[PDB]
Amino acid sequence: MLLFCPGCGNGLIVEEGQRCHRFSCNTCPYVHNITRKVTNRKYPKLKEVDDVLGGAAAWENVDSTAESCPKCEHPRAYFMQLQTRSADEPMTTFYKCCNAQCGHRWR
Amino acid sequence: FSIGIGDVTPGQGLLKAKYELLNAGYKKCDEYIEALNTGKLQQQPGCTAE
Ligand SMILES: [Zn+2]
Ligand SMILES: [Zn+2]
Repeated sequence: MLLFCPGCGNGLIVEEGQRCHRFSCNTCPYVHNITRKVTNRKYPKLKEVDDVLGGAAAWENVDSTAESCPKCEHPRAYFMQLQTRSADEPMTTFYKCCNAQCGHRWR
Repeated sequence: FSIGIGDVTPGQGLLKAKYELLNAGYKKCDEYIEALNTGKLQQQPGCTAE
């Protein structure tokens, strides 16, 4: 990330001193000792998942005493939760039911 | 062997079918517009939502 000198407002560079790494200006004496953990997370865009789970994938989210799907009222359906974008998104829930003479897709 | 404006005029058998077919197509297109703008559209494979 860009960080700028409070004095002259040029761009700081990271360098190493005798006790710490420092943010340092190239044009004025100002330095800032990195005393503690500092971070910057990008969170880039992940792949699409729409055509990846279709067609009898290796799902696993099913559990004992799981709810039946609302239309058929049978537990013959899978359900999953995934991030669709990066993991700062709150996970969305989706489910699909597959029964005899019955095909549907629901949210 | 001649042509005329009575050779391209629509009779009564067409001006009732055209109205119903236009209404069916317009209502299905309005339903797909409403299903794209405000929620779930069952996306065809290999394309975006629009
Ligand atoms: Zn400076
Ligand atoms: Zn089903």
